[PDB]
Amino acid sequence: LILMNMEQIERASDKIAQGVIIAYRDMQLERDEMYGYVNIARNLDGFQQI
Amino acid sequence: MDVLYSLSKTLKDARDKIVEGTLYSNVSDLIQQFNQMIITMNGNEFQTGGIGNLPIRNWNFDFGLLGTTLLNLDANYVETARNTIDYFVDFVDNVCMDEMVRESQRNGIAPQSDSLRKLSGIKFKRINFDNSSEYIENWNLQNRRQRTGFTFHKPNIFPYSASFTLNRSQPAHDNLMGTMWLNAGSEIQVAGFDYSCAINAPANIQQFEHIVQLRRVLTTATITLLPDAERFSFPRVINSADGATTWYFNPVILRPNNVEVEFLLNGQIINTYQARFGTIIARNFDTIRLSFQLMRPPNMTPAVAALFPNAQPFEHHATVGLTLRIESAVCESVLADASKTMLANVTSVRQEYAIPVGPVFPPGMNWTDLITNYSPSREDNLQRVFTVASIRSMLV
Amino acid sequence: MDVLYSLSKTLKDARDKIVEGTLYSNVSDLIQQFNQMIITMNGNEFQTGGIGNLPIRNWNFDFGLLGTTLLNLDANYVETARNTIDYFVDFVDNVCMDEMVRESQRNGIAPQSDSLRKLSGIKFKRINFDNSSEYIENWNLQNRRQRTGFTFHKPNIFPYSASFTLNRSQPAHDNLMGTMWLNAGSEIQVAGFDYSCAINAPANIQQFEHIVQLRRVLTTATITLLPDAERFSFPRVINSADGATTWYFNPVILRPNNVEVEFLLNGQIINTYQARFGTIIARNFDTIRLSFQLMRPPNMTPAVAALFPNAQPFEHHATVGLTLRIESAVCESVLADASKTMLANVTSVRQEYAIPVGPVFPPGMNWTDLITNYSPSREDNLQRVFTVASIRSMLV
Amino acid sequence: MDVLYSLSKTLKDARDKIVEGTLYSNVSDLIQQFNQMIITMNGNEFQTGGIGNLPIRNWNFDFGLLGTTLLNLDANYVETARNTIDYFVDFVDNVCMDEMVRESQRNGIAPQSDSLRKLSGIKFKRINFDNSSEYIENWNLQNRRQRTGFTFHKPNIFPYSASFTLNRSQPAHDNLMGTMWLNAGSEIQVAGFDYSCAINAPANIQQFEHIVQLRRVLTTATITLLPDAERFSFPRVINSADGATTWYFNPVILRPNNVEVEFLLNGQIINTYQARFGTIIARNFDTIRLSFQLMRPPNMTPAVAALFPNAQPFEHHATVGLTLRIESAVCESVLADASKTMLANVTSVRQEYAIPVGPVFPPGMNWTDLITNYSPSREDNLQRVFTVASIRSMLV
Amino acid sequence: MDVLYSLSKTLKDARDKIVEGTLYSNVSDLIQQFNQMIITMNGNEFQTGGIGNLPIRNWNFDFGLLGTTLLNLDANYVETARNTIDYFVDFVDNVCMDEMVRESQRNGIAPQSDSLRKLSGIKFKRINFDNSSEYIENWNLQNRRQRTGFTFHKPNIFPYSASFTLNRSQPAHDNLMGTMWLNAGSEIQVAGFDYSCAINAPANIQQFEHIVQLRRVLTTATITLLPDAERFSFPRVINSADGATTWYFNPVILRPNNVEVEFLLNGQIINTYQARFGTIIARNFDTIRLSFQLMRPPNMTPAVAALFPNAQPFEHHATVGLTLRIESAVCESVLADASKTMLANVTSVRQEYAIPVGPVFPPGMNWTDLITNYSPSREDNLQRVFTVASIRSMLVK
Amino acid sequence: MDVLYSLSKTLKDARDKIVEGTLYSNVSDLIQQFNQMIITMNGNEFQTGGIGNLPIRNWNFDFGLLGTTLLNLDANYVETARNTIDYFVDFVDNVCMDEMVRESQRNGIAPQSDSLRKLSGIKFKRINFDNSS
Ligand SMILES: [Cl-]
Ligand SMILES: [Zn+2]
Ligand SMILES: [Zn+2]
Ligand SMILES: [Zn+2]
Ligand SMILES: [Zn+2]
Ligand SMILES: [Zn+2]
Repeated sequence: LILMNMEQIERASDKIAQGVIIAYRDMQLERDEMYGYVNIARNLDGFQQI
Repeated sequence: MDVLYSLSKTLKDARDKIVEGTLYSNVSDLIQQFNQMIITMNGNEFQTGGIGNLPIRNWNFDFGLLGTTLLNLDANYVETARNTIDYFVDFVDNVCMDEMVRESQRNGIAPQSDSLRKLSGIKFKRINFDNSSEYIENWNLQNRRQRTGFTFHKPNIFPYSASFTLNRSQPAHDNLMGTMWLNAGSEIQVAGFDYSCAINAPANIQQFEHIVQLRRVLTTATITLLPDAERFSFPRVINSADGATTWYFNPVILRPNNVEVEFLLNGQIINTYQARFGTIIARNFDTIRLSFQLMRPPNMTPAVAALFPNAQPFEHHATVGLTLRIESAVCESVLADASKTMLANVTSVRQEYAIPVGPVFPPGMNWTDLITNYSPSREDNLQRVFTVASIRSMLV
Repeated sequence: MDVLYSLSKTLKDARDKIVEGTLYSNVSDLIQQFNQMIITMNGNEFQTGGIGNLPIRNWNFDFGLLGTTLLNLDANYVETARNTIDYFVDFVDNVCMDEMVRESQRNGIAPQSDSLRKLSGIKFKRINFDNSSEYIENWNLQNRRQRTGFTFHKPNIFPYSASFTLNRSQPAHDNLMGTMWLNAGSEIQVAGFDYSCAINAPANIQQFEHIVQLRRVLTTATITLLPDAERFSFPRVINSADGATTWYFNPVILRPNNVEVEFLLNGQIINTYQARFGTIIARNFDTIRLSFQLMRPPNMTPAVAALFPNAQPFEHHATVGLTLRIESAVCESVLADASKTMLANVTSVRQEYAIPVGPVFPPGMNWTDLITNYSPSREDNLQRVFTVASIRSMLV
Repeated sequence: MDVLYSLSKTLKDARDKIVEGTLYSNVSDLIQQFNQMIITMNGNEFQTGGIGNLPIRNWNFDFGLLGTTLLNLDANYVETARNTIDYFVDFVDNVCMDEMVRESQRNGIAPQSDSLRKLSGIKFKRINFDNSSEYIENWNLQNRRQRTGFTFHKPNIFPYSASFTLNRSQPAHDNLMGTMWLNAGSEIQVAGFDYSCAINAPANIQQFEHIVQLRRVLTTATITLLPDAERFSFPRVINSADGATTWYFNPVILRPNNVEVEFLLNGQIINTYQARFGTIIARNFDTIRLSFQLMRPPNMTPAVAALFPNAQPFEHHATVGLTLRIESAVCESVLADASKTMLANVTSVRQEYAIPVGPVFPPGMNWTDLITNYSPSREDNLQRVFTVASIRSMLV
Repeated sequence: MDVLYSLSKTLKDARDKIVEGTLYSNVSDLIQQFNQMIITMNGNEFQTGGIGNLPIRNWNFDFGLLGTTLLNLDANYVETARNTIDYFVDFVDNVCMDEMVRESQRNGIAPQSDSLRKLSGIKFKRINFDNSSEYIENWNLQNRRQRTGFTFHKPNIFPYSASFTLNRSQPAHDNLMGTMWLNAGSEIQVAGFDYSCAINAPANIQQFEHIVQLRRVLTTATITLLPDAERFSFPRVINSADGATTWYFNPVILRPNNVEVEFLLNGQIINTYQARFGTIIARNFDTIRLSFQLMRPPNMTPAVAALFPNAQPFEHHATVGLTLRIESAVCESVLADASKTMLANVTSVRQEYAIPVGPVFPPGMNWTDLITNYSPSREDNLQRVFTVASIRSMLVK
Repeated sequence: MDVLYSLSKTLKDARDKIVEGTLYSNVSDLIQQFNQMIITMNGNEFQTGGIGNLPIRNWNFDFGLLGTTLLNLDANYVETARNTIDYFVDFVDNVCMDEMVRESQRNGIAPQSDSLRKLSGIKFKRINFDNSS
């Protein structure tokens, strides 16, 4: 139970993000109901991961 | 292929095991595997192709995990599981159909559809689990360079062929010495016919030989050998080799003599059976040589003595026949047989969606043309599509 | 049905797995399932009924649970398990036998014996677990109106019928034109005979047509087609249709001309094969139409020209054959086949206990009569008894 | 035997389930079983193969356990497992081959090879676990003397025999009354021939009887019964009983009359079918009594009336036939059949390593000679070697 | 196999590099590899050779590690290393010979000798290192079922065959039309002979065709095609197909006409060359079809016209040749070739110890028998013994 | 050319030497060369083909460096390395095929394919090592 719900519990935390994408191109800020404008990435598609 | 098989096996197990009232311990490992499958598939887009009339289909995975905390599965649990299972079954069936209708000449064993190539990525290797079916087990063993074999009840190893050879003939076709044969599927019916009944033969014996070169090696083959060929034991009007005229065949059946059945591998005799009928075992061979003799009966009762005069005209033609039925065998390669539906499934899917002819298989997946020219590229493509067809058969 | 199957599957698993010395971790889930079965059955009284000569039997369940506190199973554990297993196997055999010998026109799919109706109660659904057998899988699918599928090696789809039709006849029965056929099991042998050898037929062609209507739709069928029919290629004395007189048949086999095998679904041509014999695939059909022509050969050697004069008397009758063998097929309905034992088991149980004929099945469970008139009620009762027979054959 | 089977089954599971990326929960129980096997086999020396050309192989087991700590299996885990599995599979294959080539007149059921004798010790019983194969299940049931059951498709119960009996005959062989038959494998083709066409028989009926005594009792048998014996329906020149002369047989086939097929057990009628063709069920029998009749047609057309004169010479010989095929059956004893490969495996192994003829089996494992004289010692040795061959085919 | 190859590779590197006076920095990695080999092999018993006349040899390993404190190698260091190397080389030679003289019908690619079986265990996998030889590289690619490639100078792809076909003949054998060919090794010499010189042919053209089916597919093949066949250009007395009598062949060579080389794969045209002689490239094929015409020359000088009369007797028979030489090719299976010694080494070892005929290979390793019936089991066993032969050749040779 | 040869030779050395069970000291210099190649190639886009029937192929390098072990490489290490090696080998084969099918009357010794022209840039000279064939 804990292992299957770990990701959901961790992603619910307000004090850690799961990563950061450095894209030296100018990306529009997303419009999210929880923030207004936010530089939030839904996933990591299209970037090499370190 | 291992991943596609794992998906199908997971879905088949979920259908068979996620049932109302069952203890969770009966399904716990399966639920873990199912949730692993969901986790690995979530967030991925798939496209099953538009080849032929098979429609383009897009697949998305945003499914939740199945519960783990009940003592016994209930109706709600079964309904929730069934919703996800149906979508996964549809996706797997479409991937199997997309892979079954494609072929390649350079690398026919490698996946051909985009979905199966995507599923071969390392990110999906987590789905892989118990590979227990004969076809997937053979697939893994062959990827490991390991000796593996498919077991066939009545293997369709012989291309269909009904032909004759005339060793003695004339334009009027009335003193003919030769052989008639049907090789069909797992069955060989051969018959040597002499019109003069070996009246003027050395020692009054006429020798017949029939060689069948199998396109693949067979092992541990159970074979029935019967001393007559009912296919060539009744009067017939037969075309000539060019079809210019038609000749007459009027058999009278005698016991074949000096019957010697050799099963050979690389031109060497592996098994030899002399005057043995019933069950014989050909342990490992690529060729079957049947020698038999029409022996003129030294003594004849008047009714028999009439049928075989000293000279022409010959009205009753002395024929000696053998019948060889491969009941069971083992092959390194894949083959059609009387029990398995892989060929029928592949052909049906190719027919339903108007799949054009490719550079590998003959049109219509016709088995005679396929087995006649069983090239390595054809073998690779055919094992691939047969494994995919079995994987589809687990669910469809 | 799923509960009866679950009892049988648990008992088979216990027989196979609960062995001396085995790791308890090998059996933990099986032990939990077995103890759940014991708890559910404990305190319940069953009566397996006295239909026919089947003896009335009373079943009482007060059994202890199997232990859970070993590392490896020992002899004590195996013996304790085996006594209970023996009692349960006896009970399941008697329940299955009680159900197999029963039928009804109204709800033949529903349980008929009292014990199986009792086992359908919700207080037994906890016993239910992995439904992996083909018969139980199809049973669950059909309970949900889902696409079912049974795989048959040599399905017994054709009721036995050795008949002939004469399209040209007269009291002398010496200038006859027509067809004779044996449709038996998975084999159709048909043969069109012309006594005049189409001397006066338009274009010297005689067309023969043989339509066989399958009582259920077959899918993904692998079929062997052979040019000749060895069953109608030897001389016979055949009764007349009224049985008043016997006529004579003296075939000489010509190869059939323009052979056309059509596989049709609702009268629409699904598959068409022209002049192809080796091995074909009919993907979905319920009708087989065989068209084949006797073509008088334009050029003949003197013997052949002697066989076929311009006019009567005709002593050598030109026959063109055809053989059609369904090796493997898929049907949405249960069927007898050459490999399974459901029909034989049901018939054996009904015979051994002198079960009177009922409203649904013909006497002796005769397969020809059954499959000729395969009504929906007959299908329901047959699927029920065949699923019960498979459940029984898991243990007996 | 149970230990050898458990080793083989554990290895097959390990080959199929220990795959890269798989959840450890899919393999946990298998890993426990595998580690138990390693612990038990560690420190033990085995020797296999000193009979015929089977080479002497020495086996030493010093292997590490497989890990338990991973969440998904990775390449390292799979490689370590694969090395151990390869060694164990080689050992099991060699032990099976060593057992398959040995026989004993006294205790042929008991192990013969030294390795299987060592594995029968208590210190190996821990390896034992799920015994789910039909052959090992039958082995265990036979050990406890519970009713065993082997299901066969086309059982090879009839030793090959093509003979004839003449009830009326003369040196010229022109007025002959009698029977000729082929009893081969799973088929009985029997034909009664009267040259006078029962002109002088009482009531114009000639009675033919044929009794086949099966060497083992068959239960739940599915039988195809067809009216005609196509094997004895064409002109034939047959050696005389002493072989001093040949006689002529020009059959003309009439349908058999008053066909009565009885299936007998201990000389009592268990099943009986009167003029029934197609599929029939014989629930329990050791003898088949086929009684049929040539009934001279009371009414004939001129052709038919010409075939059968009032007195000699008789040029057309009235023959009635019967074909009986056992599609599927159940036997309490091991038998060869068309779908399995046990006999072929044992014969192939005995031929590849040049195993000298023993005191139990005929040379070459000739099935006709084996089933003709199927003695209890032969049965015990054959069940042993067939169980070993089924265990071997799980891996090899 | 990889372990045996790594042992041999380490020993060869040690023989080549552990030399007097060399900088220790030249051998540090090799010293580590050698010491890992010694550590892995120490305490292990091996037995090689119980087949034919190959003696039973027992091998025990209790060696010290080579030192690592020197900055340059001195004579004593090299001598102790050489002692260890000599023992190891003897052992590897014996293991290779033991593996080469064995064959299996079932898993011919797998090890057959007990020593190599033992070397297949996990504990020995530590020895494994650089697998750079062509044969071991192909071995590793074939284990993973990746596309293999063997480069052969003059591949021995044709079994020996010297025969003739007669299309027109009669018992006197004086008006013969047909073909004779020697297919041997990497060479096809073919010649079409018409005794009448196509006097009564349809337009004075006699078409000849020769089909050679290779038992393995060749890729990237450089092939020389020369118009004449010197092998069938001199007077011959040839047996008849039944051997009853003998016929005479008095050829006169004419240049072949409309020469067409076809290289085909699975009965499909891959390369076609028309009237091209010299070097040509067949990129991927398993069959060669050579079609060529004898064209009666319309104009003849008096000697030429006297050679070919209008009717019999024909004394000078018009023959057109072709010579085909595969110089180099690539095959996905092992093959004998002119430059390597794998077949010769395997045969030499098998003959030196009187290895009995086995169930896989011909009665003595005859290449004609092998290549004629080059079955997959034979291919697996041959690739195994050839890889072992190359490993042995790294040290013994 | 020297750079393309160096890429190919690095890949061949990686295939031959990065084998299960081998001492890390056997491959240390090779691993350093390979990781330097990864660093130099990562982030660069290449295009091959577009001549005759040679297909257009796009190559992107976003690979991680090969790790280090204490004593010996294991199976995990080999599979991880082989993924990168396989992609690079595909790329090098495609670049070679693109160069082999092109020709120029002027400057026929110079590179003709776009990928090799890019590989002649200064940034890729780091890849260059033993030119021994
Ligand atoms: Cl069958
Ligand atoms: Zn002819
Ligand atoms: Zn009538
Ligand atoms: Zn069958
Ligand atoms: Zn007699
Ligand atoms: Zn000649």
